Amino acid sequence: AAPKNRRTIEVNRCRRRNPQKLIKVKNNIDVCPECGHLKQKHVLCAYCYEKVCKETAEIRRQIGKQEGGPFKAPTIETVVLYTGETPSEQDQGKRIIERDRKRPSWFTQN
Amino acid sequence: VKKGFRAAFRFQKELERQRLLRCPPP
Amino acid sequence: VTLPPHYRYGMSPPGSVADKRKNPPWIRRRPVVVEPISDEDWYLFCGDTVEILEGKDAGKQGKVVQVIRQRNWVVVGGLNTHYRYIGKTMDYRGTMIPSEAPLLHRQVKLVDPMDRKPTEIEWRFTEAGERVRVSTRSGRIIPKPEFPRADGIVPETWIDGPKDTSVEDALERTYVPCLKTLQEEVMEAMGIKETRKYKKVYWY
Amino acid sequence: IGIRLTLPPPKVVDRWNEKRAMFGVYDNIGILGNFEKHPKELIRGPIWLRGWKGNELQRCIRKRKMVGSRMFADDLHNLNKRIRYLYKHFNRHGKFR
Amino acid sequence: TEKEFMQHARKAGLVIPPEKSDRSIHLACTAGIFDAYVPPEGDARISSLS
Amino acid sequence: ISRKWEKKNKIVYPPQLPGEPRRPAEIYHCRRQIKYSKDKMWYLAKLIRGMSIDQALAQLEFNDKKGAKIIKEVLLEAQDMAVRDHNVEFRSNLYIAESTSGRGQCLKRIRYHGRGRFGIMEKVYCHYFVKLVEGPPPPPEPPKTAVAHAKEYIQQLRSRTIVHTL
RNA sequence: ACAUGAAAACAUUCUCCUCCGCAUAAGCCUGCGUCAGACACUGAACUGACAAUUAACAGCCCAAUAUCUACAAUCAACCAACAAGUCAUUAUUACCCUCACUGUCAACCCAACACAGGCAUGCUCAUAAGGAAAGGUUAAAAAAAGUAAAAGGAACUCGGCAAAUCUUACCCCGCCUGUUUACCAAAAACAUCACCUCUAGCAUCACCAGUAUUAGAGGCACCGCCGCUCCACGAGGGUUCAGCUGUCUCUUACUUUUAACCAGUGAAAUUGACCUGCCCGUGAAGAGGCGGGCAUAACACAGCAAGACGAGAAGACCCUAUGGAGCUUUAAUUUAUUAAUGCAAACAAC
RNA sequence: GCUAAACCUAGCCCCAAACCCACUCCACCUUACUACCAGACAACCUUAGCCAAACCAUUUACCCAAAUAAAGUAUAGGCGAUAGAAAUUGAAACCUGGCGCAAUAGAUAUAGUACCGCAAGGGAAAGAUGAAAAAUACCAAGCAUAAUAUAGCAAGGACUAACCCCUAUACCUUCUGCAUAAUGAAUUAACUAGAAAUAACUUUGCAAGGAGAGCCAAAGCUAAGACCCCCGAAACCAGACGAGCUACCUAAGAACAGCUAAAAGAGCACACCCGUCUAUGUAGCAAAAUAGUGGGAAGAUUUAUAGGUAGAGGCGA
Ligand SMILES: [Mg+2]
Ligand SMILES: [Mg+2]
Ligand SMILES: [Mg+2]
Ligand SMILES: [Mg+2]
Ligand SMILES: [Mg+2]
Ligand SMILES: [Mg+2]
Ligand SMILES: [Mg+2]
Ligand SMILES: [Mg+2]
Ligand SMILES: [Mg+2]
Ligand SMILES: [Mg+2]
Ligand SMILES: [Mg+2]
Ligand SMILES: [Mg+2]
Ligand SMILES: [Mg+2]
Ligand SMILES: [Mg+2]
Ligand SMILES: [Mg+2]
Ligand SMILES: [Zn+2]
Repeated sequence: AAPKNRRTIEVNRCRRRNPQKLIKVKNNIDVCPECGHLKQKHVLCAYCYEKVCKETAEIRRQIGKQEGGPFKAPTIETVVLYTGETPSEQDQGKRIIERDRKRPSWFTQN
Repeated sequence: VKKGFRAAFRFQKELERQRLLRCPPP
Repeated sequence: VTLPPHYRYGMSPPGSVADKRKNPPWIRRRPVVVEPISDEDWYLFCGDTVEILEGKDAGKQGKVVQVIRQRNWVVVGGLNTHYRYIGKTMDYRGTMIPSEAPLLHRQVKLVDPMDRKPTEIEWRFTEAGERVRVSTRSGRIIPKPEFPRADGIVPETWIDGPKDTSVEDALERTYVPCLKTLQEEVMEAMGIKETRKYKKVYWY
Repeated sequence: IGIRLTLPPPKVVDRWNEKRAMFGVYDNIGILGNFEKHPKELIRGPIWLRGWKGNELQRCIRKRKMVGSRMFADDLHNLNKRIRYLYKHFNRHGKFR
Repeated sequence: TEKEFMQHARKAGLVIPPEKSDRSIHLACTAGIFDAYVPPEGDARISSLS
Repeated sequence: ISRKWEKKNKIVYPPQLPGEPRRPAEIYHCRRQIKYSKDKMWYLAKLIRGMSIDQALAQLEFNDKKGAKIIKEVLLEAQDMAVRDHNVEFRSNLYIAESTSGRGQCLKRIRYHGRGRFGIMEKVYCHYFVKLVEGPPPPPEPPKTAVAHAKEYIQQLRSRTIVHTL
């Protein structure tokens, strides 16, 4: 089926500028208590999630380098250690990962 | 470009009238 | 030498980076009408002091540094100069230095070296037939000013290099005219002997 | 759109140049010269358009009959086609008979 | 259809005019003072002692 | 082409005598030749229209549309030169006055169809304009109350005359 | 309307597919090598610059004059053939210098495109090689594909079309076999062995390097009987037995794709202007626009196809044009053309 | 305020005058632009048709070499549409031109390039600053600024007041008659269509004469003014270009697993060739395809390369 007559700009304005066609204002936006960047109430903060992933990626890079080959998953627990750190009394018989960095403040040690 | 002068002259007066109406002098 | 038929000459030399950007191969602008001046009639040369007639600072004399015969343009160093910013970047404001503007051969007039006043000049021959330019009023000889040659060579301070032929060897003559070609003279010089003869072929 | 936004450059006409100041001179040479010359002989222009007038069809035959042998091959072909079309239009078409 | 823009622009500043040219930019003034003059300390008090 | 928006930042007003109040600062900024539809960008421009600069940035940051990040950078650089070059004291004391989109220069390409047919597709480009005015955003117009309807109806009844007579 | 399998240290690993892959020829001509300047920063199948494919493979050959060359191939041995075949020399003279030139890349060719099409040969017969159907979400209608189903089993329907199952018999037509309307007809149409009719007594480009058992032009369509039957066969047209099944009684459930929402890119037909309601009447005879009544804040999304005599090719169908074209002929006007005779010319022919 | 809008040159047309170009080197008729072998190979021959006579068979103007005049006369002609002489008469001359065009114009031309077509062939679009770039304001349409409030060819009469009241059946064209549900138009800009002086009329000059040889005249003769459109077929003929698709043929090549059988234009069944039926698709992946189901598949089979048959024709189970 083809249009019978050309739709006027007045009709198009009534349709395109309809209230439901407009973008609704979001009221679930708040500042992150830690870094001060905007975040949603139910969504993790972009700044803090991304900085955790980069540290996780660095540790995982150290994981593979110490691993040195696929299909060699260890059968023991793993604990990451930073500069100026020693194995704990409960940290025995578990794989040790050495990070050439200072332990982050948010990375609380158990 | 169309050769002629009267039409361009008439148009110039019309634009100046619009310019006068756009911001009338004190 | 790749120039469009209606190429416009500018301050930048043709083929330069600025000229290529200003005048792309696809550009087609209106040609600029220039009064034709014969080679013999032109009397403006580099290094000549010229008194400018019409300008923002009239009555001043200066030496022409560049001449453009295609547009009858004379550029005088330090005269008729506007201002522009050099080295403009997103972080630096730029360096302000003057820059000259073209002047027509009719906007300027040659000056008498002995009398600081513009004069009209005509071309006249000397006693030996060498061509010079003689002014209309208080006629005298105003020769072509000595100017640095384009290649930048200075014979007065030239030193021969390891691959430069000496003057005596270059100028001495060894050619003895005769009825022999280059090939046979060289062949007998090296002692090459060719007993076999060249048999006749058909040419068409 | 369709009109210039600036005034055209003014035009200067010399009403007293050589051609204008002496237009029409010698047009009465026959009357005042004992009829030794005709004003038609003063006509300067095409060979087939000297002291003669006619419609478009008549101008085509006159050009073909007098300078047709000297025309270019393409021009002669176009002239022949023009005569054929003009002959058909004038002798077979029109409101009046 | 094949028509496109004229996006052939190359970034160009004003640094060096083409070399091997007789014409060169004429400078009217120097960049900075030839010799730096260090003002003596206490010249404000010397102003009072005219 | 026309580039009047850029020149709107070069107009200078004469110095103001102490008698007259403070003239609020205004900044005209625009980004040209954005690979986006002007109709699609219109919705984002209307959304942030009339709101504060920082509230607009928060709304644009979490919007999924591609044009949202383009306007977000445009608003950010508009706020920068406002404080730096336009004598704006507080960078958060700004509100959006007008935001709109205009059609840019577009190319024409061929879209192939079946049976040897074709259709002329268009690579749409658009500009985005924004003006920032120093000061808190003006309050929105309150809804017209019932008493306002009452007086208006009375005024119409009181403004009627005897027509087609003396 | 179009897309990118998954996780991740972006090292790698995992899931799935191959009816593809490699090479050669043909074709094309630097067209995902390096550096720099839907998606895209390293962005890149875009632009600028630089780099490259090295001959043994292949292409590019042959002194002259005479003179030789009956016996296949098919493991070639048996056997059995017809359609009778795809490969050989010698005599004499002449003759002794040698490794030149070109092809060599790629994700590539013809299809207007990075097109589900077309495309020769040798290997691999499932890969040792080559690839990814899902951008994300929801699981409405409607549409497409697939699977399952109580009881019955063609009652559906022009028709057992489809699907399931893996059946039998009969009639009509055409011997079989093959061929055609490339793009609406694959047949009963055409060719076809066999049979019948007509014409021809013969050299040096067809017939034919042949000669009445031959050749050419045709009709019919084998065989057999004295116009008619008979085997076999047919994606040909009808009928039937049994079985089979969602064809149906009477539909239901599930899966995938389209679908709807979110983000990116983004067409086409169509469009006099529209502020585009219902009933009855009227009217160029079928009214949203005229008359009389009724209804009536504005506004988007998803469906529906009654109307807008809806849209798409001056459609098809009948009439006109002192408009065309194809075919036929005892339509009209001709023999210029060819052949055969007569006369003249020329000395039996030309 | 955005897509935009404006510009003056590039150059071209018609005349006058005057008779034009074609070997740096090297390569270039073979597959052109390819250094270097025994040949014989040759050009010349009435144009037709559309069209007009309202069909048509007959006929139908096409520079032929001095303008004018004789003259549209003598003649020719289905004596009709139309064609059309000669004798005789005899012409002037001083470019340095334009009441020609100005980027949808003027040559197609920025170029016979890009691009399409096997080939012959067809064939474009466009540029805009300034003395210096070694100085880098207002205007079509469409939108935005600024969506919408009962009711209706959207307007008019009005009114304090946008609407509310009353009145009013869009334009052109074709027909007796169209709001018509008969055609055409989405909108804007530019371009786009009435050509001729026989007679007659009007106005000057002269006048039984007019006219700058010829012609007319029983008030006429000379001069001037003023009337006759655009696009569109199916067709006909002449000369070239096409058999890389397809029809057929020639040369010399290649392919056909396995099983049953038998030395089969045999059977089942891959590769491969074909395309019976259904569904999907219908501007699609595709100007004929995909999925499934089918026929053939050692033969009148399929297929790669090179060559031949060309339109008054070829080829054709
Ligand atoms: Mg195609
Ligand atoms: Mg969709
Ligand atoms: Mg999806
Ligand atoms: Mg059942
Ligand atoms: Mg039944
Ligand atoms: Mg079936
Ligand atoms: Mg068959
Ligand atoms: Mg067919
Ligand atoms: Mg038959
Ligand atoms: Mg979308
Ligand atoms: Mg007829
Ligand atoms: Mg006819
Ligand atoms: Mg087999
Ligand atoms: Mg068989
Ligand atoms: Mg059928
Ligand atoms: Zn945070």
